[PDB]
Amino acid sequence: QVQLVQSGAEVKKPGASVKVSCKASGYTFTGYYMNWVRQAPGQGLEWMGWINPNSGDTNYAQKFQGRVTMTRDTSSSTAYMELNRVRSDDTAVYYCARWDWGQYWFFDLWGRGTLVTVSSASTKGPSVFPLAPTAALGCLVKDYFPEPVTVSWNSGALTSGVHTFPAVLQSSGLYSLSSVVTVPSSSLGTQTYICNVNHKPSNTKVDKRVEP
Amino acid sequence: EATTTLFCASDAKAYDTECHNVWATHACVPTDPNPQEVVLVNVTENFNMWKNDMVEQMHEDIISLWDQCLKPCVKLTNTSVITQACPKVSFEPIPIHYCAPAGFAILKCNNKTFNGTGPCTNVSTVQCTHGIRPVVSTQLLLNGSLAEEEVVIRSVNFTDNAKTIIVQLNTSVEINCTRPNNGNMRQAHCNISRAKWNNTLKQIASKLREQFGNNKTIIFKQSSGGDPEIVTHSFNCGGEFFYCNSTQLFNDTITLPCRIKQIINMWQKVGKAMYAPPISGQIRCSSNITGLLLTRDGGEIFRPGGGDMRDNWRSELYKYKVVKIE
Amino acid sequence: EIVLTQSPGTLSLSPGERATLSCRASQSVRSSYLAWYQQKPGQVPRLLIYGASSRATGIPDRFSGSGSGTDFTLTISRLEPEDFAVYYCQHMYTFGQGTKLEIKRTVAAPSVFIFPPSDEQLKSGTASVVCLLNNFYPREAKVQWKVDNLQSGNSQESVTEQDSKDSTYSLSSTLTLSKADYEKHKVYACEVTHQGLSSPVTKSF
Ligand SMILES: *[C@@H]1O[C@H](CO)[C@@H](O[C@H]2O[C@H](CO)[C@@H](O[C@@H]3O[C@H](CO)[C@@H](O)[C@H](O)[C@@H]3O)[C@H](O)[C@H]2NC(C)=O)[C@H](O)[C@H]1NC(C)=O
Ligand SMILES: *[C@@H]1O[C@H](CO)[C@@H](O)[C@H](O)[C@H]1NC(C)=O
Ligand SMILES: *[C@@H]1O[C@H](CO)[C@@H](O)[C@H](O)[C@H]1NC(C)=O
Ligand SMILES: *[C@@H]1O[C@H](CO)[C@@H](O)[C@H](O)[C@H]1NC(C)=O
Ligand SMILES: *[C@@H]1O[C@H](CO)[C@@H](O)[C@H](O)[C@H]1NC(C)=O
Ligand SMILES: *[C@@H]1O[C@H](CO)[C@@H](O)[C@H](O)[C@H]1NC(C)=O
Ligand SMILES: *[C@@H]1O[C@H](CO)[C@@H](O)[C@H](O)[C@H]1NC(C)=O
Ligand SMILES: *[C@@H]1O[C@H](CO)[C@@H](O)[C@H](O)[C@H]1NC(C)=O
Ligand SMILES: [N+]
Ligand SMILES: [N+]
Repeated sequence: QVQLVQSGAEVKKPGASVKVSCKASGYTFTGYYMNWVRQAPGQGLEWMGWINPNSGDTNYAQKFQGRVTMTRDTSSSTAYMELNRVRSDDTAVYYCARWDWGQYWFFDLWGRGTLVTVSSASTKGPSVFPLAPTAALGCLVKDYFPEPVTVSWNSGALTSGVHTFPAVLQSSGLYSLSSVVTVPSSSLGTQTYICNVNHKPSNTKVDKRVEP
Repeated sequence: EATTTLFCASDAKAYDTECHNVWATHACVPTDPNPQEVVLVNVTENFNMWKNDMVEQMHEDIISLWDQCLKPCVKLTNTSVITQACPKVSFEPIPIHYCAPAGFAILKCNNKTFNGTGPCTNVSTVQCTHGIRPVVSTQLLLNGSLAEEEVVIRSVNFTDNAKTIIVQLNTSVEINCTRPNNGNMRQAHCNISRAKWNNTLKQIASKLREQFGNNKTIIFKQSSGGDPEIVTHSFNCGGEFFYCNSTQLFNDTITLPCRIKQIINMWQKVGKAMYAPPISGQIRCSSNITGLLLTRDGGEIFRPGGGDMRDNWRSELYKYKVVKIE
Repeated sequence: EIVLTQSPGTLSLSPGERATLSCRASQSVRSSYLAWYQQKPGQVPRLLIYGASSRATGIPDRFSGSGSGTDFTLTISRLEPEDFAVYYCQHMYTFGQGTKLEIKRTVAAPSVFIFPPSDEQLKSGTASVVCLLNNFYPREAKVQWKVDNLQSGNSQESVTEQDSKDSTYSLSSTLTLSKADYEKHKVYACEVTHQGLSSPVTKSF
């Protein structure tokens, strides 16, 4: 219904080749340029290239020339981009936009985004540790890969006062984050607390308990 | 039948280090995916090459290109002097499409034998003009557009001798210019076919004879005098300016002598400019001659013209006019 | 070799006051190839302005871009709590470094807490003690780790986004070390420095 649907997140090793696909459905595919943009985690945007779907002529930036190859498929109304010699610097979220030729330059449509992660370590599940104690109480999601991790409290029952901090990459290459909450003494003594850690890349559901 | 601001468009590559490509990436949008060429039936509209705003727009855009993208180390004017740095870069003309803005369109006369001024029988409207390589040349025309049918002559007034006469070539005449490395680096040369040029010159002479009925067997000669930019065949090749002597053309395998000039009369303003030393090695440039800029000596004797690059853009923008939708 | 430099680096303003972000380009850029996007934390960049000075289809009226030449300006009058996000300046292919915008608020005190490492963690071979500064506005507080009388090179810190409810920040710093060296020492402390704090509060165990 006029959507730019991108592929799912991918995990790659140094030196491999990555290919993310941007399928557009709802509008005329051939009549509009397809641009590829990437954003590193916590940095600014960077345009990588675009492709003319009607004729197939592409354009890339100097930084990418040689190792990025863009293709399009008119039959299925999709546009693929490939990037060789992947490196840790390429880890970023790749978006695809649609520009209809005109006087002004602007990105009207944006894809949901595809997360590409490049590192040496392999896919590993998280290790949950309790941070026991108005006081506070939290959990430590240590040594996990890739980045996507979601933390809930008491199966979504607890919400107020919760703070989930952005993950930080450790020297070993495995990420680590912490989720803490503020709780008065009465509730901490009469009400039990538990951390629900979901790491979908590894299909890892963890339910840990926190007590004084 | 109005005029407004146009915007350039070209299929430029953002990774190439050719000067033209740099400026195009950050001053011209890509090419229109779908070309909208509509042939209007039974439409009569008067075109005018010389009082056209598209020419001045293209002239302004090119001026900025050369400046930002081919900068002079030392510029000289009667009043002032400006010194700056000029980094050596590559320079190979690319095609440029000058599109009309949203809300306007371009009327195109689709008949080869159009004099340039007057009504056009068959006109077709296009959203974007075809790619025009912005080549700066003196006397000769290069990397240009050929007349589909036959050679055509265009001018404001054949009666007034001062007005320049523009000619669109019938068949592209190839010219191969190179400065080989041995010594003296200025010395260079261009090579052109003798028989092919003689035939093309005879064809233009026949067209000129048709313009002036009685057909007095005329002969061409070198430009009388003035700055060397108009007297000699000058053009930019491989980033270095070449001032080739066109004495042999206007009179085996013809070969012209060339000389790389550091200081030249710039066409942007009234003044001079200087550039860095030349590059050391083989320089290769092969272009297609597709017309000439000639003027008439009063009294028919014809001598090469040029110097004002606005005429070159007129030669390429003769069949295109910007107008408002209905 | 064209770069668009967005200024200021980080702007701080309160609701109701008009804020102006400036985007300067090295070379004199074309007049109609300029656009401005807004990216709210964790969402796709939204197209605010295109053509230097023109609101895109549906963009509210209060937004207004203007300026030509090398200097451009994005103006937002009557700031609402939703407009506080990241703003980027884009000319064709080159994006700007970005401009982070913050909601102005009164300085708040950092609720400093320190948590020991779970016994289960020490059984693995490593030890991670956490020091948490919760709810404090300035964003420039410093957390120093000192085993009694100083550590360095092994303390990872993370900051949360601007809290949507009370417009305050939260910071968590974690210093991981081996278990043997943990048992060797005995006095661990977390010092916190913060404007709202008259003196550097030190919480330790
Ligand atoms: C009109 O058309 C010609 C191209 O279609 C163009 O050609 C030539 O010009 C350039 C230099 O201006 C040469 O390009 C160089 O090639 C060398 C050799 O690889 C490169 O190393 C160098 O850096 C640069 O690319 C062209 O190769 C030459 N054409 C051919 C077949 O060699 C004409 O110059 C242009 N008309 C005018 C007035 O410029
Ligand atoms: C058109 O050009 C021809 C010469 O090729 C000339 O005879 C004729 O007078 C011109 N008509 C107009 C309206 O300029
Ligand atoms: C063109 O020539 C005619 C005379 O044949 C004259 O009426 C007219 O003024 C001339 N226009 C120009 C620009 O010379
Ligand atoms: C230039 O020289 C001749 C024509 O003058 C011809 O071989 C060709 O067009 C050019 N030479 C090469 C190697 O391209
Ligand atoms: C010009 O083209 C026409 C054919 O359209 C032909 O009669 C004539 O011989 C050609 N002259 C040259 C130099 O090509
Ligand atoms: C061009 O060549 C002819 C004869 O070689 C000579 O008379 C003339 O002075 C030359 N002009 C230039 C600018 O070299
Ligand atoms: C050009 O023609 C003149 C005679 O009209 C002659 O003196 C001269 O030598 C010729 N130049 C060449 C290169 O043939
Ligand atoms: C400087 O002097 C003359 C007259 O002032 C002028 O025509 C020329 O274009 C200027 N530049 C020169 C001679 O380089
Ligand atoms: N073309
Ligand atoms: N020149």
